Formats: sequence, C-alpha cells, structure tokens
Amino acid sequence: RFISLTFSILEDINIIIEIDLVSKSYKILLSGNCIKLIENSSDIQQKIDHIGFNGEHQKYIPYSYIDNETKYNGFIDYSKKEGLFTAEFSNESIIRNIYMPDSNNLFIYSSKDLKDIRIIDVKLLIGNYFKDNMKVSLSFTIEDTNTIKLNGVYLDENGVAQILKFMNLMNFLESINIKNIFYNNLDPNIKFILDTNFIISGQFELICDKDKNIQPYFI
Amino acid sequence: GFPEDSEPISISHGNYTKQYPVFVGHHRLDIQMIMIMNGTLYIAARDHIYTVDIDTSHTEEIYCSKKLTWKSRQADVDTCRMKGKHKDECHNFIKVLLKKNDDALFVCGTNAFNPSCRNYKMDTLEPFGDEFSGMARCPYDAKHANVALFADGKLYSATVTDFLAIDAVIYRSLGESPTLRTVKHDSKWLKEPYFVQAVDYGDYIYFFFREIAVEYNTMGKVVFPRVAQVCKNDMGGSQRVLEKQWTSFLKARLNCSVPGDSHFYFNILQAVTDVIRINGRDVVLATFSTPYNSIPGSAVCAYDMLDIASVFTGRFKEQKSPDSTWTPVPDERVPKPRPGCCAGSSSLERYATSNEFPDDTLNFIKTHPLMDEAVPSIFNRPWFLRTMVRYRLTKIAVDTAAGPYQNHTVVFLGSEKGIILKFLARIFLNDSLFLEEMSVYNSEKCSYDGVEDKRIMGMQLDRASSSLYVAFSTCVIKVPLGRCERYGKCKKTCIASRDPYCGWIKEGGACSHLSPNSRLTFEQDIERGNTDGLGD
Amino acid sequence: GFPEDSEPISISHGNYTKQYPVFVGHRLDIQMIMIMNGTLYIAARDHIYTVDIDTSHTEEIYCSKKLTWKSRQADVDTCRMKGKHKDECHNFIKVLLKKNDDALFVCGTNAFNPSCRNYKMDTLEPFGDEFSGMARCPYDAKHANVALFADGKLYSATVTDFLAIDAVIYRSLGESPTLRTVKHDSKWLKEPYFVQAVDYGDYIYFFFREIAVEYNTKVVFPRVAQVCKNDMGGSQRVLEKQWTSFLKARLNCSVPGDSHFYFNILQAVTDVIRINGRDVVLATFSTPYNSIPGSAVCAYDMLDIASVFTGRFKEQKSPDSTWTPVPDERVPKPRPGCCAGSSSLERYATSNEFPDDTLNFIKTHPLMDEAVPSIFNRPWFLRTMVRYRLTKIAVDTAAGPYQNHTVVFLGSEKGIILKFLARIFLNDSLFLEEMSVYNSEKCSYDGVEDKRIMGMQLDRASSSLYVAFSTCVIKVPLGRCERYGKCKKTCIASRDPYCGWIKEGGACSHLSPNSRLTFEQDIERGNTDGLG
Ligand SMILES: *[C@@H]1O[C@H](CO)[C@@H](O[C@@H]2O[C@H](CO)[C@@H](O)[C@H](O)[C@H]2NC(C)=O)[C@H](O)[C@H]1NC(C)=O
Ligand SMILES: *[C@@H]1O[C@H](CO)[C@@H](O[C@@H]2O[C@H](CO)[C@@H](O)[C@H](O)[C@H]2NC(C)=O)[C@H](O)[C@H]1NC(C)=O
Ligand SMILES: *[C@@H]1O[C@H](CO)[C@@H](O[C@@H]2O[C@H](CO)[C@@H](O)[C@H](O)[C@H]2NC(C)=O)[C@H](O)[C@H]1NC(C)=O
Ligand SMILES: *[C@@H]1O[C@H](CO)[C@@H](O)[C@H](O)[C@H]1NC(C)=O
Ligand SMILES: *[C@@H]1O[C@H](CO)[C@@H](O)[C@H](O)[C@H]1NC(C)=O
Ligand SMILES: *[C@@H]1O[C@H](CO)[C@@H](O)[C@H](O)[C@H]1NC(C)=O
Ligand SMILES: *[C@@H]1O[C@H](CO)[C@@H](O)[C@H](O)[C@H]1NC(C)=O
Repeated sequence: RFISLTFSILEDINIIIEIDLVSKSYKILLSGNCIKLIENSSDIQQKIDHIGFNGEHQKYIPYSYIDNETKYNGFIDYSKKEGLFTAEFSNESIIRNIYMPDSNNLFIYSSKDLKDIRIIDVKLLIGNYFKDNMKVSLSFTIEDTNTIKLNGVYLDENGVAQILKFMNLMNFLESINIKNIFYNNLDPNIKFILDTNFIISGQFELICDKDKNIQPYFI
Repeated sequence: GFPEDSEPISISHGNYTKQYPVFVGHHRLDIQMIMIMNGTLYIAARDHIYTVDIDTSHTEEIYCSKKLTWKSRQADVDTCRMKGKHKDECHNFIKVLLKKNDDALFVCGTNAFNPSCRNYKMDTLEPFGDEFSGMARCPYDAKHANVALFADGKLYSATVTDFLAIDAVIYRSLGESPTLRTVKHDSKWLKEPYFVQAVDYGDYIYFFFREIAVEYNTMGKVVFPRVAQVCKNDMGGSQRVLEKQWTSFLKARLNCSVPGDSHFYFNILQAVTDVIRINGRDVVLATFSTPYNSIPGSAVCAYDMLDIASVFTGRFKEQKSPDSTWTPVPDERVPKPRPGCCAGSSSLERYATSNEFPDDTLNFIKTHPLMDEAVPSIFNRPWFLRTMVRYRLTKIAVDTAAGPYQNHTVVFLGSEKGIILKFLARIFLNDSLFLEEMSVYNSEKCSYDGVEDKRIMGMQLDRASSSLYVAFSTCVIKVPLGRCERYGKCKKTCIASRDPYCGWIKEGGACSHLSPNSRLTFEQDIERGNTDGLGD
Repeated sequence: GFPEDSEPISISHGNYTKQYPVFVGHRLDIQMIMIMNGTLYIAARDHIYTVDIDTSHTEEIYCSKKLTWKSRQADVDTCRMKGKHKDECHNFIKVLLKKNDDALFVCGTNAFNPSCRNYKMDTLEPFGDEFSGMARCPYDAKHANVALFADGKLYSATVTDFLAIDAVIYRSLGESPTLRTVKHDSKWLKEPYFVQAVDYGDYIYFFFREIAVEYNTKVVFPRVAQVCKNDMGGSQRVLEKQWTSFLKARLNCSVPGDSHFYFNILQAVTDVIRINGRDVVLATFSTPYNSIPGSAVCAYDMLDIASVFTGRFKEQKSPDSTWTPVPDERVPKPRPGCCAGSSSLERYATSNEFPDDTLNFIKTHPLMDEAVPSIFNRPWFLRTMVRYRLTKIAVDTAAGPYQNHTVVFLGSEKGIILKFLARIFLNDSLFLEEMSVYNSEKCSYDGVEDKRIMGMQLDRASSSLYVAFSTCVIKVPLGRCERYGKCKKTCIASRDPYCGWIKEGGACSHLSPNSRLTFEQDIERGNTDGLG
C-alpha cells in the first residue's frame, strides 16, 4: 500500500518519504517539534539541499506533527523560500509565516476563536469559529502584514436566515466581530480587504460587487 | 552657578562589602521585587517566590525558609514562543505581590506572556483557589514596569493590557465593585506612560509615573514626571458618558528643579517612596534623573501630601486652539461640581456615588485631565544632587525613625551600577549631609556565567534587624544600615563619620551598632563632628 | 546611552607650568590679545603693549613700545557721578583692528564715553584726530563686543545706550551709509550676546546667542546672522538706513539620540580656516549656567551655513502659537537675503532699490526655519565630568612637519587648556593633552585670582600659543615636548605632532617647520616599545 521509509537528519528530526507504487512518484514530508524546526531554519534548509531534494518536482513540502493537545501542521514553500506553520492549542490558534533565510519574522497573526485549522490552486487556510450557538466558518489568506484576504465565509445551522436575512459591507463584518478575533502581533493597526472573486455561501450563495451592496449568486 | 556635589564623609568599596550576606540560590533567578511583611522577606523571582525569616540567624550565607513553586504549563510555554518572544522571555515572572488580608496572599505572574493570578495562604504557601484572569493587572513582559496596590479591599493596578504593550491602562477590580479603566487610545490621559509607584492617602490613590509631555510638544517628544489621583469610592460614570471609566482621574506635573534665572528640571522619575511621616508632615520622597540622551544627573525631591492634594483643587489647562500654548481654564467656565472631588465629600453630599455626576462634568474631566499648576517640592529645591558621576540614582528607601532616639531622617539611594548612597536629610532650610557612598554588588556571588547586571531591583529597610536588603537581578544582599564595624578601633573616624546608626562605647571600647534602647552610654557628635583631641 | 568623556593622554599640573614666560608689563585687567604681521598686541586698560614675537628664545619679554591713552578728568568725573564704580571708570580698549598696512585702528571705552582714534603702525603715534565711538565700542569692559574690518568698512556689534539695553549691529566708514538693526523691539535681536564675526565670500556672518523667541515657556539659543557686504539700506519709506539682508538661523550642536540634547550657550567661534579642502569654522558650546556643567565643540561648513539661509523662513501663523515654516509659494520674487548684483539679480542695481513687499517680508520674517547642521551631525569634542566650561578656541590647520595635521586648543573659565587632535570620512577625536597654565605665582595680585581666560592666539612662526589672563599673559609652547625630555617612550605614547625624537642627538624635542633631521612618531598607536 504505502511504505514510509524514514530516517533522522538530526536529534528528534525525521523525514517521512511517501512512496506509492501506483503513483510511482515519491513525496517528501517533514515531521518534528515545530519550535525546534523554527529556529534551526538555516540548518534544516542546508540538509534538505544536501539530500538531493528535487528542485521543482515538489512544489510544497507538507509538515504535520502530532503532539498532546496540539496540532502542529504546515507547509514550507521551496519556491518562495518561505514557510507556514499552524498551531492549534486548547484555547487559541496561531498562524505564523517566517522567511527561511535569516529566520526573519515577516508577520505573525493569532486568534483565540479559530480552531481545527486545515490546509487545502494555491493552498489556503480555512477555519471555523462560533461566537454563539450557531457555527460560522470563514476562509482567508493573509498576504501582507497589514492586509488580510478573507474571501469566503461558510455558514451553517441556518445562519443565513438567522443574521443575513435580518440585515438585508464592512458594517456586517464589524457586527460579527471578525476584526476582534484577529489579533495581529508586531503591528497595532490592521486592515481588511476582499478578493474580487470573493463569495459568501451558506442553499443560498451571494457575492458582492465593487459597490458595498451585496447581490446574490445562485438560489 | 550650579551646586557642587558634596564629598562623602566615608567611602566603602567592594573590597569591604564582599563580606555581607547574599541570598543567591541557597541557575538564574531573574528577581523582580522584594517586600517585607512582619519578619518574613519575600523574593519574587522567575517561576518561584522565596521567603526569608529576618529575625532568625545571621550566617554568612542567607538560607531560604520556604520555596513556592509555580511553573508555567507546557501548553502555555509553547503558545508564547510561537508568538515570537524569546524562550528566555516565555516563563512565569512574578510581577505582582500584595497582601490580600490577614492570611491570604495575592500573587500574579507573567505566565509566559499570559498574565494569570492566584491566591495563596501566608502560613503554608499553598494555592487557595482557581486562577482568575490577569489582564490589566500583570504585565506581559518581565522587562516592563508595573504597579499594584490594595486599598479598602479593592485592587488598584497600572500596566499594559495588550501583548504588544501599546495600551497602557490603570485598572481596578476584585473589590466587590465594578471595574474601571482609563479611556482606551486617548493620548490626553496617558501617552506611553511608565508607572513607578502608587500610594494610599486619605480618600485618594496617587499614581506616580512618567510620560511623553503633551504640553511640551514644541521641542518634540519629551518625558515629564506626573502624579495622578483617583478617588477610592469611584464607581464609574453614567450609562452614556465614561461608563466603566474613571470619573476622578486628574494628573499634574512634578516640579523638581533648582530655582534660578533659568530653572533646570529633572524629568525622568525613577522611584517614589510610600507615605512617611516626617516632622509632622505626611511626605513622599521621589528621585528624578536627566534623560538617557543627556548629561547624567540625579536629584531627590520631597513632596508634601498636602501640597499634592492642593494642586488638584486648582485650575485646569487646555488648548484653546490646536498647536498653541496651554492656558489655565478660568474658574468662571468650570461647572460647579468640582471635577475630581469624591462623591459624598464636603459640598458634594447631594451626589451619592459617581454614577450621579452630571454629563457635563464627566465630559469636562474626560477632555481636561491635566492640571495647570505643578506640584511644588518642599523648600522649592531638591534635597540632594549628584552630577559628577556616571551612574543614575534609581531606588530610594527612607528611615524616618533612624538613630538612638528615633528623631533623625536617613535616606538610602540605589543606582544603576550597584552603588548605594546614604545621606542624612534634615527638616527651615535643610543643609543636608551626604553621609556615605558604597558599592554593595558582590561579583563573586552575584555574577552568573560571566555576566554582570548591577541594576538594583528593590530596596527594603528592616528596622528590627538594623539591615537594608538590596535586591539585584541575580542576588539579594543584606547590607547593615550602620556599617559601624568598618570604623573599628578608630574612635576619630567613628565620631567624624557622623553616622546616626553608629557611636562610641567606652565599655566595649570600640565603634559598633547602637541599639535604639541601649542602656550603655554612647558617645556621638551627629550635630558637629569634632575629632580634636583624638586619633589618629 | 551617552558618550563617555575620553581620558586625557597627558596631564600637566599647575606645579610644572611655572617655567613658561609670563608678561605683566597696578591692575592690568586685560581685554583681549591678537597677533598681526608677526607681532603680538596687548589690549588692556589705558595701555597697549606689543610683545616682540621674534625674540622667542628670550625667556623674558618686555613691552617694546607702550601706547598711553588715559581718559580726561572730565570724562572720569562724569562716569563717577553717573554711579559707576571708580575702578570701572577707565579707558578699556575693546576694539583693535588693522585699517591698512600702515595704520592701526583703536577704540576704547574712555570711561563710559566710547571714542576711537587712528594710530600709526611703525612710529605708534596718534596719526589722526579722534571722534565719537558710539555704537562701535561698548561702555562696560565686562560686556562683550565684536568688530571686524572688511573692504575698508567697520562692522561692529554692541550696545548703544549706557543702560546696555539697545544692542545693535552697525557699519560705519568706507564712504558708505550707516546701517543698523531695528532700534529696541525683539523681532531681530532679543538681548543678544555677540561672540565673533567672520568674512567669507560676499557675506559677513555674526555668531551670537540670544533669547529664544520660539520658546515661550526663557531659553538662550545660539544664532548665526548674515549681512550683505554691499548693502546700501532700504528705500525712503521702508528700512531707511536699516539692514536689508539681516537673517539669522539656529545653530544645531547636539548628540543624536532618542531625544536630542542641545548645547545652547555659544562661547567662541574661530575665523574661517581651510581644513580638508572645505572651508569650516569651529565653535564651542556649553550648557547653561544653571544646568549641569558640560561643553561641546561643533564644526560648521561655510557651504552649509550659506545653504540654510536659502531655505524656508519662520513665522507665527497666529499670536501665541507654535512657529511654522513660511510656505514656499508665498515668498516674494526677489529672494530676501540675496545681495544685489549677484546671480539672477542684474535688474536690481544696488540694495538701495528693492520692492517694498520684499523689505516688509524680511523685516517681519528674519528667522530661518532650518538649523545649521554641524559636520557629521555630532559634536567633535565633549566634556561632561568637570565643573568648568570651555570658552576660547584656537585651531592650527598647519600642524606638524608635514603641515597636514589639525590641532585644536580649547580654553576654560578656570585656566585649564585642552588640546585634542580633530580628525576629518568621520572618526573619533583624539584627546592629546590637558594642562592648567595659570601661573598663580606671577599672576596673582593682592591674593586675588581670576583664572578666566580672556583670549588665545596661536603663532606658527614661533610654534607657541599665547594665553592671556586678566593679570598676565603666558606664552605656552604648543604641547609639552620639554616635559618628556630625553625619554622616547612617553613621546611616542603622547602622539603629539608637535613633538619628535631627534635621531642625531637621540633626544625628544619640539618639531620645526623645515628640518633635515629625520623624525619618529607613531600617530595611529603607541606600543611603548623599549620601555624604560
Ligand atoms: C517650579 O518651582 C519653581 C520654584 O522656584 C518655580 O520658580 C518660580 O516661578 C515663579 C513663576 O514662574 C516665579 O514667580 C518665582 O520667583 C520662581 N521661584 C524662584 C525661587 O525664583 C517654577 O516656576 C516652577 N515650575 C513650574 C511651575 O513649571
Ligand atoms: C533627638 O532627641 C534627643 C533627645 O531626646 C536630642 O538630644 C538632645 O538635644 C538637645 C538639643 O535640642 C541637647 O541640648 C541635649 O543635650 C541632647 N541630649 C543628649 C545628646 O543626650 C537630639 O538632639 C535629637 N536629635 C535631633 C533633633 O536631630
Ligand atoms: C539637529 O540635528 C539632528 C541631527 O542632524 C536632527 O536630528 C534628525 O531629526 C530628523 C527628524 O527631526 C530625523 O529624520 C533624523 O534622523 C535626525 N538625525 C539623526 C542623526 O538621527 C535634529 O532634528 C536637528 N534639529 C534641528 C532643530 O534642526
Ligand atoms: C580591592 O581588591 C583588588 C583586587 O584586585 C585590588 O586591586 C584593589 O586595590 C583593592 N582595593 C582596595 C584595597 O581598596
Ligand atoms: C504579624 O504576625 C501576627 C501573628 O503571627 C499577625 O497577627 C499579624 O497580623 C502580622 N502582621 C501583619 C501586619 O499582618
Ligand atoms: C611686517 O613687519 C615687517 C618688519 O616689522 C615689515 O617690514 C613689514 O612691512 C610688515 N608687514 C606689512 C604688511 O606691513
Ligand atoms: C601627512 O603627510 C605625510 C606624508 O607622507 C603622511 O605620512 C602623513 O600620514 C600625513 N598625515 C596624516 C594625518 O595623514
């Protein structure tokens, strides 16, 4: 089925090769303690280069370590020489991007309401947070230290009727406290922007145009 | 001209002070503060808080009495490192230590950039309940300065609320009363303040701190020392204006300057002592220094609590137009309940609590927190001055009952280089007398891995044991108040020292510590030290 | 963090500095000294002495020619009546300038009755009749004034009234009209203290300090002001007989930090000296008298001094408000501060003819917005752990046998001389030597000591520095080569360009401008090889 040929580059550092006979195109994965692998960034990058890592056959390097009451998962992008690490704790989630060279902290974000953040074209983060009994899930992707691209907001448990029918753009976000849950370190101020193709789907699907008003898409 | 720095009557170098007892460990400690309750001495440190029984033993090495352990959970040490702080900064640094009642203890720690507090028993040093939130009561970063004080069962604190330490605030809770805080993101109230000390006097709590001057903005960013009052019976504003905010918060600049043709102000407030009676006048002493990017200098000024209480009854200052000189608001335009007087006091009996304050008065005190006049120091001149040294005076401890007959005043000053300054303040111009200067740092027992941090973290005077405990980042030293032993058989020096804690005893035949109630006949000349006919 | 005071490589106590010659010619009460054509002139009470610089080898020095000018009994009586002290009422010479190569120009207080008289150079006789010296020479010998001849024109800065209230900048003689600052008021000058004037290109620059108008909350800031040499005054309606190019700018001498700490009390400014290709003047600054004692030496490039006056002006948008820069769109077409007949000024023949709006603008906006930035934006020298304040300053831009070393000498209010090697590409300064030169033996009178230095004049021909005190004039040779004597270790450690170790005689000795003998001196570092 799947043979996971492993080995150890360094103490508590292991490489998980994913080889499948049908695919016949082995993959490479990372596995270890996130904290240890976020400081020796220069050392790990050298080893990866030395072990004959395919330059462009692999686009993203998956990493997903399992630890008690934690879920450290992420992917390092070899092409951009960057990295994304996600840590889901008992009460808060942390999303941090560190540039591989010189271990420079471009921008670190954190939220207390996001939980079970999964990683998916370009890979993008998804997360669900319920302020009240109703559960609300929103998809987003932070491009710059001061700008967040929050394209889609999945609603569940008849959320559309509960709130969308009532109000029927920024005022709605402020009302649901999207800004409050997002806490941006290294910068006090924060700005929100929307993707041109952004759509909100809860069955009712809506997508606002350039104007503040929000029209529907499919019903 | 400028007053010259007086000469120390005696100097004690590290060679002699290398024999004073030192706490040490029995690894780093990161000691944060020290306070004394009864005979116990509490040493607040990283992940721990030690106790030392002062009335017991005098061994060359100080041994701990009881050791409380409070380590941050692994689930919390990791969530702090992920945020970006260094491993060394993601620990449980105790930054709040107060006595809750006759037997409880109130302890807060940074807990890896996640403040959380816990109640402890005094007799057994054991947890007394669950950990309630620490927001607005304990700082995130151990490098930051914070103030906390219990008054009438309530907890008054001043620190930063946010991880980035941008939103500094004064807070109150746990007093069976509603919580109150300064206006968020309002530079008129606090502009990047640095809190130093709070004291309880009468019906007000006074916070001493420094902040970027709002009136002195012509030159640029300048730091000014401030004092701020808050009523003890404040219960917040109305439902529409200043809800959950202070309704008596007023601030005024501290005046510590040498009066002349052009006054020279010491702006960087370093430390402030508690309310101490002296010559029948409730007074607090405060040390001020020059900015870090200026010529090093330090000054000690004293302030009468009556003058402080009287400066907040004066006129307010405002900006009639933006970017203009500040002018005192005429009294004819202030509405007549006085902004800042506590409900139920004189001439305000018609207002039960702060909630009944008229809207207009709440708005006025929200937009006019700064008082026009500056708090005048005693004698309008600093009591003490040092200007020919490279170190900067920080901490200050005062003994208002020093000497055989308990009618002197000896003030102890710390420095950023580990040097202790001692001078006999007099109480009616004060001539003053810079008694001694000493280096207490013990590199043999305080240095850790070839690192020397000499910043004094706290000083606590123990009148029962005639000792002064000076806490460093990595050690605590028990320095005797008198240091009579150094003089020894040199009667000429023992008399010329003019040290209140010392004296000459013919029965023993040597200079030695003098007890407050020592039947033995002592010979001293504190008034004027004449060595004629003696020595050398 | 604040820069710490460097350690003096060499120290000469008062005991050693007694052999140096001392000139005492009664209470002298010297006012100033100056060297001209290789001859040192001594300006003092009722007498002008001329020490012969040529006789350097002579340990003793006696005034070859003595100029006598005592106030008339009538003027002395008037001064005594008006209430001045009997001692203060005397002829104190306060202005001495070279009119031409065959004439000498001398002004004295004449017991609170300013008057000037021309003197011959060779014979030293009253070449011409005297005349009133009002606004050209101060009344009180304690007050400071500046005077500087340029193209046969006498620029002066002092007080006009006996009460010393109306400070004025003046210009007389030279077949040109009389020009002065606005009488009284505060727009142009608010209680200034004049220090020095220099001549550079076509602009005369006055250095002084005055009551800051920008700081409503009383602080004294140092200022530099320019005037056009060919200024002829304003029109018949505006600025008649007044300056039409008076502009002033703040001097920036501070240590860059979180909050800038400025040295505000300007003490002395050297003349224009060519150093490292650039024309630069050095200026000493100290902290106020009621502040922690500290001093700093900043240098200013004449190019930057000219450039600041081409920027935006200062103005008060409303009374009792912060000062804001004048908008660039609101400046009249002929830029105030530019002299007539220069670039883009062919139309205006002379300063006499201008548009009235320009004159009103320059009369209501004399202060420039930007401040004169110092070389490297940091003081070249700092002392903060002493009780005295640096005052006078002399610079030698031709030090050493190779004449490519810049040595700066600094005086103090307590008689201590400071010597540091200014290096100009920015590097740390090099404290060479500190020495107390006051000779209490030969200078003290009636057990009264006044160590305040009244002036320093460097003479390259004799390689000496003459330091004048109120009661004596001391000829201090540059450095202290004779001190070290035969030993070579200390001479190589001091790193003083004025001292070297002779190869033939095998002894350390002072250097000369031109000598065949080889030299030995390690400027970069001294390892004390062959320590004795
Ligand atoms: C700080 O206190 C000094 C105390 O001297 C104040 O100096 C006085 O200022 C007033 C008015 O400014 C003068 O009338 C007094 O003559 C000054 N005192 C002396 C001894 O000369 C100073 O103004 C205060 N600074 C403030 C209030 O900002
Ligand atoms: C503290 O009080 C003692 C007495 O309780 C003072 O000692 C006496 O001082 C008076 C002067 O007021 C002398 O005339 C006596 O001779 C002293 N008695 C002694 C020395 O036994 C002492 O001066 C007080 N200290 C102060 C006021 O600083
Ligand atoms: C005096 O000079 C200093 C340094 O040349 C000036 O400090 C500069 O201030 C500007 C903004 O005010 C900053 O952008 C620069 O970075 C500062 N320089 C340095 C080296 O840090 C100061 O502003 C000047 N003051 C005046 C009144 O001209
Ligand atoms: C203190 O001890 C050191 C040990 O190196 C010594 O150099 C110094 O002179 C001593 N200071 C005294 C004895 O005052
Ligand atoms: C000192 O100890 C006694 C008994 O141990 C206790 O009753 C008292 O309250 C303590 N002092 C204070 C200030 O609490
Ligand atoms: C300088 O002095 C010498 C001799 O004293 C004289 O010959 C010469 O002309 C003087 N210089 C000038 C410019 O007059
Ligand atoms: C002056 O010129 C000589 C010529 O060789 C050179 O050795 C010396 O270094 C120069 N001085 C300085 C300060 O550079």
